[PDB]
Amino acid sequence: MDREALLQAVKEARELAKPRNFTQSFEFIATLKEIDMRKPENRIKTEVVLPHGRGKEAKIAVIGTGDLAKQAEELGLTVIRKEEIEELGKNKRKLRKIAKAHDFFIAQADLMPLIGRYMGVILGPRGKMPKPVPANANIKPLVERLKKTVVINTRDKPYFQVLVGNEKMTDEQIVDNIEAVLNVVAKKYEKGLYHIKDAYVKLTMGPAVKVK
Repeated sequence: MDREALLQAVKEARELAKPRNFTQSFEFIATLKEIDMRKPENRIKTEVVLPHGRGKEAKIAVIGTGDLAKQAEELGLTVIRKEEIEELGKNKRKLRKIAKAHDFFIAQADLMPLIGRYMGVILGPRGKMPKPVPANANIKPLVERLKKTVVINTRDKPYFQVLVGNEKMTDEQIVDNIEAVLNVVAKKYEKGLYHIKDAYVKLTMGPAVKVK
């Protein structure tokens, strides 16, 4: 909650985890108090751009045509073209694969009824419904932000768990990310961070370490 307190949790969390054979990731967990999650406005479902990214960048796919689809192959992104929509809504083994492999989907906005009608049944249950952008939009600002974005989602339990970096970034960086996440809570409720009951940090396979 104060920075050195979090530098300490981060520090300790790295210390307590047995090195396994892969780069673990850091999760931040917080439980809330005195907020009624039966009121739907009290729930959090927000996107945070983390100041230093996630560890490994979010894979983005672009559904569109024209220059939207040229800008997407110039930035190195998966392009699903207008002619493929129907072909993917009928081949659900493939579609399922594509939804597993990408974190975010951006789509030419006028194509959102087709997308909805053919891919919506797989993309919407997984929270992967595309973001619409005008057909003539500049997408590099958006692609830059989304490569560093995480979604905080409580649903109706009073707690959340977010990715904030990985074992290859510095403690200082993990705490700056964690602060970007605490700033969403600070602005959601009137009393702000008064509502954080307990905060924990933890590696992929490492025990949770309560902050303080």
